Amino acid sequence: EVKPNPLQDANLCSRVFFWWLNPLFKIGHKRRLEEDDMYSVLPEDRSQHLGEELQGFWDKEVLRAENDAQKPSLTRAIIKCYWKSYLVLGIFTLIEESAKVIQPIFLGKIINYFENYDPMDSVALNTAYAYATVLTFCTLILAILHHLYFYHVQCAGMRLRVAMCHMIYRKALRLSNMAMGKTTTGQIVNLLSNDVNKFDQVTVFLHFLWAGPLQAIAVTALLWMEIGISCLAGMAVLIILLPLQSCFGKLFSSLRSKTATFTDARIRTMNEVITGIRIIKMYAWEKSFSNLITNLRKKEISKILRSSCLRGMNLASFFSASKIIVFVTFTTYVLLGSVITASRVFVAVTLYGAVRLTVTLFFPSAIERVSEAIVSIRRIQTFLLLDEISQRNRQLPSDGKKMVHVQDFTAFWDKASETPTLQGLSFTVRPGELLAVVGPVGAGKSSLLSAVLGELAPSHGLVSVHGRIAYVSQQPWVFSGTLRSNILFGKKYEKERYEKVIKACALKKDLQLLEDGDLTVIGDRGTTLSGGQKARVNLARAVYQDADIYLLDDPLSAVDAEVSRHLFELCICQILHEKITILVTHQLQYLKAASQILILKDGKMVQKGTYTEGKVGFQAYKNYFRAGAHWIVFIFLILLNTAAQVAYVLQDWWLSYWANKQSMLNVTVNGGGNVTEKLDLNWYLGIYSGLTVATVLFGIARSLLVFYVLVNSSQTLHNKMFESILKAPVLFFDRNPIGRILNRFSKDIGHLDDLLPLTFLDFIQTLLQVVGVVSVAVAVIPWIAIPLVPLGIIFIFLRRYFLETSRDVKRLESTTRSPVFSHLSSSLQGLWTIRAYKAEERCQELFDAHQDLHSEAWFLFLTTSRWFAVRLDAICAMFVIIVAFGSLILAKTLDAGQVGLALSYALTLMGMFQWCVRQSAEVENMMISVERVIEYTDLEKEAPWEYQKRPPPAWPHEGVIIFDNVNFMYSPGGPLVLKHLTALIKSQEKVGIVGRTGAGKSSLISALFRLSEPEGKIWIDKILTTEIGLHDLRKKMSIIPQEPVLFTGTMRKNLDPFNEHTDEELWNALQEVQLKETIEDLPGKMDTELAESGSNFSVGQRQLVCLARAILRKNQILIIDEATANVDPRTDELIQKKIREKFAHCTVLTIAHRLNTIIDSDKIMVLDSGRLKEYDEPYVLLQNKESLFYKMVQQLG
Ligand SMILES: C[C@@H]1CC[C@@]2(OC1)O[C@H]1C[C@H]3[C@@H]4CC=C5C[C@@H](OCCC(CO)CO)CC[C@]5(C)[C@H]4CC[C@]3(C)[C@H]1[C@@H]2C
Ligand SMILES: C[C@@H]1CC[C@@]2(OC1)O[C@H]1C[C@H]3[C@@H]4CC=C5C[C@@H](OCCC(CO)CO)CC[C@]5(C)[C@H]4CC[C@]3(C)[C@H]1[C@@H]2C
Ligand SMILES: C[C@@H]1CC[C@@]2(OC1)O[C@H]1C[C@H]3[C@@H]4CC=C5C[C@@H](OCCC(CO)CO)CC[C@]5(C)[C@H]4CC[C@]3(C)[C@H]1[C@@H]2C
Ligand SMILES: C[C@@H]1CC[C@@]2(OC1)O[C@H]1C[C@H]3[C@@H]4CC=C5C[C@@H](OCCC(CO)CO)CC[C@]5(C)[C@H]4CC[C@]3(C)[C@H]1[C@@H]2C
Ligand SMILES: C[C@@H]1CC[C@@]2(OC1)O[C@H]1C[C@H]3[C@@H]4CC=C5C[C@@H](OCCC(CO)CO)CC[C@]5(C)[C@H]4CC[C@]3(C)[C@H]1[C@@H]2C
Ligand SMILES: C[C@@H]1CC[C@@]2(OC1)O[C@H]1C[C@H]3[C@@H]4CC=C5C[C@@H](OCCC(CO)CO)CC[C@]5(C)[C@H]4CC[C@]3(C)[C@H]1[C@@H]2C
Ligand SMILES: C[C@@H]1CC[C@@]2(OC1)O[C@H]1C[C@H]3[C@@H]4CC=C5C[C@@H](OCCC(CO)CO)CC[C@]5(C)[C@H]4CC[C@]3(C)[C@H]1[C@@H]2C
Ligand SMILES: C[C@@H]1CC[C@@]2(OC1)O[C@H]1C[C@H]3[C@@H]4CC=C5C[C@@H](OCCC(CO)CO)CC[C@]5(C)[C@H]4CC[C@]3(C)[C@H]1[C@@H]2C
Ligand SMILES: Nc1ncnc2c1ncn2[C@@H]1O[C@H](COP(=O)(O)OP(=O)(O)NP(=O)(O)O)[C@@H](O)[C@H]1O
Ligand SMILES: CCCCCCCCCCCCCCCC(=O)O
Ligand SMILES: [Mg+2]
Repeated sequence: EVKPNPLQDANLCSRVFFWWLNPLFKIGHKRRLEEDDMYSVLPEDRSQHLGEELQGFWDKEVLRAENDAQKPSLTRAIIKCYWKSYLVLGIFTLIEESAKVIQPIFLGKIINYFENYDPMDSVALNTAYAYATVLTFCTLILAILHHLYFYHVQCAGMRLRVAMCHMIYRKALRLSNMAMGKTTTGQIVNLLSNDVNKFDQVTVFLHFLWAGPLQAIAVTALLWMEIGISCLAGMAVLIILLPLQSCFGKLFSSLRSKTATFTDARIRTMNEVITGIRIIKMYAWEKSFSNLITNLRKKEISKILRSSCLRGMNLASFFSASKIIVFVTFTTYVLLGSVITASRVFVAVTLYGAVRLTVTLFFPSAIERVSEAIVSIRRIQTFLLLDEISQRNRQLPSDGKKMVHVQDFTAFWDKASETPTLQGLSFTVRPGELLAVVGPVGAGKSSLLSAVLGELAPSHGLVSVHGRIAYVSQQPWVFSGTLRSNILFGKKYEKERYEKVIKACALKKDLQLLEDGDLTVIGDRGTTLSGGQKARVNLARAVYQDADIYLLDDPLSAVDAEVSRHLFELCICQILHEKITILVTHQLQYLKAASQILILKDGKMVQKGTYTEGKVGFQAYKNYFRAGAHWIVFIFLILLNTAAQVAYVLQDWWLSYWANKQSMLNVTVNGGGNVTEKLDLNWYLGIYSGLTVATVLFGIARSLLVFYVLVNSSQTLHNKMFESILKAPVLFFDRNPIGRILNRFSKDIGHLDDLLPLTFLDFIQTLLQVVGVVSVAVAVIPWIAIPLVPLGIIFIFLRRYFLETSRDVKRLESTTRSPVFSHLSSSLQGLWTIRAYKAEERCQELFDAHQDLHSEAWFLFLTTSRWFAVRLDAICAMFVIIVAFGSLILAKTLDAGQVGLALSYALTLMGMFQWCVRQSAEVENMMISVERVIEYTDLEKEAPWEYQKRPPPAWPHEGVIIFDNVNFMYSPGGPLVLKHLTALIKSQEKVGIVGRTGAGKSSLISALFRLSEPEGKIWIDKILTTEIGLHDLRKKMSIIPQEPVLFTGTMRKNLDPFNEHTDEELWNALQEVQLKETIEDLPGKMDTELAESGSNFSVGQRQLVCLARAILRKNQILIIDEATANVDPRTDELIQKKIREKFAHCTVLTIAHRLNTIIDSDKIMVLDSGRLKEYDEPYVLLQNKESLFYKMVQQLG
């Protein structure tokens, strides 16, 4: 019933033109696409079939290698599998290359006809028409057959990829444990993600490995047959283009490295900025972080400027290579005494363009892709050859075999380690007896769990595992999918047993709270689940399996204790009355009701024992370029672009003019050929050389200027955004995840620094080239303007009618790439249960289904891309037809030069248009980074850091803070946390504030700190908080928070980032915190490097450095926010003593809920309804004659 692939019933014509894809677009144009408008993968392309056939090939290869005692080669298997299906595409590649080379010959023939133009000779006209028809027939063959063949090549690559992914998943299912000892799940996921991806690219260019050279050779021959030895010179510089380009890349690569580290450091520091944004804000350390990040950004910007200059030079050289080659070869041609003509020059130009495109783009990319594919295949081969677990012997006919006995088996997980890790495995569990092994984390519990051939193949001893085994992992796991699949695990829909097990597990309430029930799919990354639910579903799966050996492992620990007891009573006593029920227990009641007890000692046990014993508008472009540079520079840049394109075209135009003038000179010299007037080679050669030099210079200048202005725009935008976010209020950080901001600062800026300038420059270059070709065609033949207007218009519509669909399918592809990997990870996470249930084929089928869906997405993406390419290339071919045939129509008003030039540029148009449209789409969809960047640059700010009031230095003279009608309001439009606060705090008063749990306390401290908006009256030392700049209040305000976060870098910055305190004071402070000896032994000393967030430093040391910073602040009044809430008692008491004596002169405010912190405080503010009607002291009510103090006194002492 699933919609079959329409390609199955499509004829040859529809397949060539991708006509059958039309309905999908008609759907896509109307509504957003989904996975139900999909197309099923062809039956021969399903993951299972490719996996099976490649497994057969690989096994045959391995057997052959073992026969002759050789190392098996994965590449040999791949070749032996796919050479038959690839040689046909190679043959077609030969055909396409032959057509591409042969087209310029007919171009020369038609130009020759134009050269010998006799209007009366109709036979010449007919021959010219035939040559034009052959030329356009070859052009059409290229135009459409190339796209069909490209789709088939990409499909072959996708087939290789899907087969390799199936291979990897199957091996991972059979993969061993010394693999986990050596490799990690991350490595396997990386193999499945990146290493296999290369196979989807190499096959694109693989045939060029033989097509590239051969074609070039043929081209060379052709060129000789037209211009002789001169051609060699041109080829020479083309060959010179190969190593130097590579050389550039090497330097580029080096520069890339020197950027990345800086960038990494940059982002790392900024992570510490975003993660501890509140800490930085209340510490007034924004300036130091800003300076550090600015230095890092400046170094990175210098490096990327160098890299972009090199890249622009390379791009301009690639763009001007054709002009360089043509100029060199025809200069050598001219000084060799030969005379130029339009036919020969334009034949040489076209051949040189084609062979240069091939050699400089397809061949190097082909070589690089082949090398990458070889590397990935080597890695996959190493993974496959990795040893797997010995195949567990198939369960022999259980002739009353439900008895397990291990006779003092001794083996270790790491047999290399001769230490007796696991030994004395001597036990016997009979049918119906449950061995509730007990012991406090006695090393060896996993072995008892792994007693059913986990990793304990009997080296010396006996193992009698017989029957079906149900196993529960230490961490219960569920794969992505519906619950029904987990419960069944391939068993039949036994509805009676299903309802019995679902009611036995007491999952009815879970289903009721669940929005859909047993049909519910696993939530996003398993978020909508809990450990208790996972344990319950694992138990339900095991009980529904109805195996013989029920091997459990702490299933009832995860679920609540009482519910665990209900499940034990309902299941173990009744359901598991007659089962093999070995279970490791941590609760006494479980082994109290056990049938067999076992006290386990490390290694050998002591004894058995008994229990008793998104479309970006023009505004984005305008803002981006305005941030770029002044509009005068923009005008200069567009003028430079126009000049570069004009010179590029006028070089060939001057060649044509030379040819035409020489033709007229030859006509004149034919009558009376005795003077033999020679055209002045000095004048023409000098003009030609000047034109090509101007082309090179303008191309280089334009590339460099575009790169410079775009990188400057990126730098300015980054600086503006950083300044904006550093001035953003905390509410913005609360309303946005840290990961989101880090992603915006990392990926978008990386785009704007690496890809956006390159892509924009390439798009501008190729668009200018296309406009140049169109303008040449129009200028040579004005009438071509008449049919050009509809054509382009059609294109525009086509673009829309494609883009509105393409994005959708692109999205689909992404949304189907993620699940596959996850399944593998899940298959790796719960692999133990998979081997326990002998259900490897089920997970294999699940993986095949997932990856078949992904193959549907890939097939749709490939097909829609090819459809758009076919239509637009048909537009190009129609344009070429128009140019050539209109030229033949108006042959009475044209010369050789202009027709040659126009036809050559029309021939060039195709690939240029392809690249221009693709680059335009890339730029458009990739400017969303710029749009988000701009949105970030225009977020709401707060009060300026520095005001103009400038309160006098040492402003907290007495620290008399007065509150008057403080109605704090947290978030605009949100709830009002605090109202009418009139606290009257005097100088040198230790107030142990308390109330409203922790939310009200946090609101109060934020309001006091001006961190939020303090709606109320605050006289901090008789000065309003409003009339003080933010930073000015921030500095002289000491606070020790609950979280002592540390920043990577040097110690000295951590104690003093602004570096205004002499080292002796730092040593005195370190002595006060009793850490002088701790830093003295550190090799880095004051310049000590710190691990990620001070990992090596302990939490006690973190609070120590925090209170050392507080000491260095020397602020008269201090805030303490739950310093010793969950810290070790030794650190608790040392910190308490530090506050007691080292802060005996400061008006501290202890904002914490801890009893010890508040008892010492002389004053505690009592608030009821915000109005203190009873003007008294707490001491008259501290003797439990109130409500709250009664609670603390009774409960907590
Ligand atoms: C990539 C490089 C581009 C430049 C270059 O190498 C390859 O291109 C080659 C062409 C060679 C010349 C070809 C023919 C003649 C024959 C004779 O003069 C004509 C006599 C006349 C009688 O009727 C014809 O037979 C004298 C020698 C001369 C001029 C050659 C000299 C070397 C030249 C210039 C070579 C030069 C170094
Ligand atoms: C990538 C590389 C860039 C450099 C380069 O190759 C390709 O560019 C080529 C240009 C060649 C010269 C062109 C013309 C002639 C004249 C000829 O005789 C003329 C005599 C007299 C009456 O005929 C003239 O009025 C002798 C040979 C000479 C000087 C060539 C030498 C090789 C040169 C320098 C080649 C050089 C190695
Ligand atoms: C900043 C921008 C730089 C480019 C540009 O704008 C400004 O500068 C302009 C100069 C123009 C050229 C001036 C002279 C001629 C010669 C003539 O050829 C007749 C041959 C024969 C016929 O009988 C004579 O007897 C016509 C063509 C050509 C090359 C012009 C082409 C267009 C050009 C390149 C314009 C171009 C748009
Ligand atoms: C943008 C770039 C700069 C301009 C340019 O390239 C593009 O545009 C081209 C226009 C060309 C000229 C057009 C017409 C004539 C015909 C005839 O006029 C003899 C007059 C003389 C004797 O009677 C009077 O004393 C001789 C040739 C001449 C002047 C051309 C020369 C080359 C020129 C200047 C080219 C020049 C390099
Ligand atoms: C942007 C870059 C600036 C430098 C540059 O590239 C572009 O600018 C180009 C201009 C070229 C000259 C143009 C005209 C002539 C006159 C000719 O003789 C005339 C004789 C008689 C007419 O028949 C006089 O009435 C001899 C050659 C010469 C001087 C050219 C030499 C090369 C030059 C200098 C080129 C140079 C490499
Ligand atoms: C945005 C882009 C800026 C650059 C650019 O595109 C747009 O601006 C265009 C101006 C074009 C020239 C205009 C006129 C002519 C004369 C004509 O020759 C005789 C014609 C007729 C006489 O009877 C029939 O033969 C053909 C050649 C030439 C020089 C054009 C060359 C291409 C040029 C340089 C184009 C160039 C690529
Ligand atoms: C980017 C844009 C692409 C299009 C375009 O701009 C740039 O490219 C320019 C080239 C121009 C042509 C150059 C030479 C001539 C020869 C002249 O000879 C008159 C002889 C006699 C009989 O008419 C007079 O009575 C007639 C006019 C013509 C064909 C021009 C037409 C306009 C054209 C097509 C321009 C057009 C607007
Ligand atoms: C070279 C090839 C020629 C044929 C073709 O590919 C390229 O050209 C494409 C253009 C597409 C149409 C664009 C817009 C509309 C919108 C809406 O109707 C609006 C009607 C209204 C417009 O002014 C008044 O008429 C319904 C869909 C429709 C007609 C598209 C249908 C598919 C078409 C015909 C495509 C077709 C396969
Ligand atoms: N992968 C392994 N590599 C080496 N030794 C292993 C491995 N797995 C198990 N062992 C051996 O078995 C012990 C496993 O520790 P153990 O405390 O039994 O884990 P557990 O069964 O997960 N216990 P718990 O999670 O506390 O209920 C090790 O200390 C080794 O003696
Ligand atoms: C002359 C060749 C131009 C090719 C470069 C692409 C030009 C695109 C012109 C249309 C701009 C976008 C119009 C709306 C469609 C969209 O949202 O992409
Ligand atoms: Mg254990």
